[PDB]
Amino acid sequence: KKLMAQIFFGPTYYQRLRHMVDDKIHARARGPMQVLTRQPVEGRSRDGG
Amino acid sequence: TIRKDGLKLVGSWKDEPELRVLSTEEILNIFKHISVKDFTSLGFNEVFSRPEWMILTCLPVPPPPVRPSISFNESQR
Repeated sequence: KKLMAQIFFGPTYYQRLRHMVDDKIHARARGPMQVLTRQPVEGRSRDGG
Repeated sequence: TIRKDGLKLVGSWKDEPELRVLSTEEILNIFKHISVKDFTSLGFNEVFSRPEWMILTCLPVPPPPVRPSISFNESQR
C-alpha cells in the first residue's frame, strides 16, 4: 500500500569504517588467570574477563 | 634540635654548634628505654606497636606468591 507520506530518496556516498561487531563480541566465564593477582586477565584476545 | 638529611638524623648542641650524626644503634636504645606510660601518652601501644619497632632489626622476607617468577619452559627463568 502506498505510504501516506512521501520520502527523501537518493544516492549518498557513505563510507564503511573499521570496527566491525565480530571484532568486538567478547564473552567469558572463568578462564586464564593473572599470576600475581589471581584475577581474570586483560583483553578478549587473551580470553580475558 | 634535629634535621632530616637523606635517611639519617642529625642534631646540634650549643656557643658554635656540634654537628654529629644520630646513629640508629643509639636512637633505638633510647626508644627501648622509653616508659610504658610514655609510649601510650604519645600515639602508641604497649602490645601491638612500640616505637622501638619503627627501627628494623629483623627483616621479614615475603614468600614467592608475592614476588612470583615467570618461566619460559625450562632453563629460562
